[PDB]
Amino acid sequence: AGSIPGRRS
Amino acid sequence: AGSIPGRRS
Amino acid sequence: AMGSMERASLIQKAKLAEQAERYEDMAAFMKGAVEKGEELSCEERNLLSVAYKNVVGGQRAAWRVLSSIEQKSNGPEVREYREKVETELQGVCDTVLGLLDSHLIKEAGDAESRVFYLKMKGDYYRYLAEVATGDDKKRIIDSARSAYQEAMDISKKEMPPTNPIRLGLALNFSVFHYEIANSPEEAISLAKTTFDEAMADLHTLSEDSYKDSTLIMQLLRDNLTLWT
Amino acid sequence: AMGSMERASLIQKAKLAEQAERYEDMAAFMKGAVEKGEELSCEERNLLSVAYKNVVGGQRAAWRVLSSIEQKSNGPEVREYREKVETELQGVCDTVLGLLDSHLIKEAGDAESRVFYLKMKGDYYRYLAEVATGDDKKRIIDSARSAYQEAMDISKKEMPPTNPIRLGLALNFSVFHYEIANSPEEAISLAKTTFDEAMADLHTLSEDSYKDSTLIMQLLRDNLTLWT
Ligand SMILES: *Cc1ccc(S(=O)(=O)N2CCNC(=O)C2)cc1
Ligand SMILES: *Cc1ccc(S(=O)(=O)N2CCNC(=O)C2)cc1
Ligand SMILES: [Cl-]
Ligand SMILES: [Cl-]
Repeated sequence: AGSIPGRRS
Repeated sequence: AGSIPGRRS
Repeated sequence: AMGSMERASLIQKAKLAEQAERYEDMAAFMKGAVEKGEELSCEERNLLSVAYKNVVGGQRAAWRVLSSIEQKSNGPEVREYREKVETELQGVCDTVLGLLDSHLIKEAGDAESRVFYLKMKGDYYRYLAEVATGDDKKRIIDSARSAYQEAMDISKKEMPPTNPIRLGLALNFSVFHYEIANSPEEAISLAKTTFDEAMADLHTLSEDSYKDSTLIMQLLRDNLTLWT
Repeated sequence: AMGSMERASLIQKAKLAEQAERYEDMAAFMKGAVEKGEELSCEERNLLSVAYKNVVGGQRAAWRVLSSIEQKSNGPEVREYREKVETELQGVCDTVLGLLDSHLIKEAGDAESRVFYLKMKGDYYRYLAEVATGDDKKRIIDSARSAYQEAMDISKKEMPPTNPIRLGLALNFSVFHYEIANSPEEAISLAKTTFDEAMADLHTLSEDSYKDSTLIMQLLRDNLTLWT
């Protein structure tokens, strides 16, 4: 299950 | 030009 | 730590640290910028979130590797080192939560900023819940749930169903239900309703907004495919 | 920092840190193990080298990103942040060099260990040379060259031409000639002679040793293809 990666602006 | 990666035991 | 550096210089350096993949530095620059006391712009909020998501993401990945080795082993070394990584992770989550509580959330009045910060609060309590054991787990789980629920309530009143923050909030709250709260049916329901309501609003969007919303919709669909 | 932890526990934790991709922790565990004062086994020397190569490799990649942005820009922020990363990188190289000087090299009597540590010494002076400017550059370059040359002299007397450490030493010394010493013809010569002399000794090897030596030979060939 994936959350928002959220790791790149 | 590549040196030894050397980053994994 | 960053009290002597100008706000604008901290923001500039956070952007350079992202380019250099120096995420601990990025997070420390953005902590310093928050501590200047001014509200954050949209771009600055995203820098803060990217920095900490990368820091805590590496910690979580390491904790999962160590926890897997520890479970298979069941000397003190694996447990001791898992505990060290766990404490570091908890400290980062507590730092982010402390920035949100002092004073980003209370000063956030527009829906876009308040939802963004409440989603962050839900996320960092969720990361605490991932490593929590017992009744501590219960209160931490409820803190995540309460932050996500307040963000949801605002988002549904104030944002269109395609808004990317509204979509990412719903995605992450559905993961919370599936992975933390042992509520897979609530996770599936939320992901399906969120996807369907976004689909029906795509016609209102520009080409660029369409691309932003459909990217997150595909993440919802990817979870639904894994869960059903 | 690690004075109260048992040597064997530091080594155990360095292996866990590698699995978790926690290379700063790995390097701190292996520094603590070196500082116990005993010589390192072959496997322990490789843990020390892997840990620091990963730490300094991330610093070098960040320094190159920042140096590129700084050169294109030519406020103080890009230079200040490149300088901060540079100082951190220098500090890590000085720490490794200090472990080699106190007292890994002087206690290393077998050719395998002495060559390994002298190659490391050449490598970390080479990383210092990458960021050095001016006459500082000259003495640092000569320190790299002298360490690599002593390692080469021992390796050619004491190891077969297929030995992986001998091969990796020659590879990295050829990169030194090409990238640092402005001696591309010496780089090409060394890589070609090293490759040819290894090829002629492959017939003596087991299947597993053949695989280890040919992997490094291909790196020599890859550089020769880029340089010719
Ligand atoms: C939590 C979350 C929600 C949406 C995104 S994003 O759509 O990838 N995007 C990041 C850049 N600026 C934005 O406003 C949204 C990321 C995370
Ligand atoms: C510098 C260097 C030379 C050779 C190697 S390796 O052949 O990949 N190997 C690492 C594992 N144990 C060894 O003895 C050699 C790496 C680096
Ligand atoms: Cl406000
Ligand atoms: Cl000895």
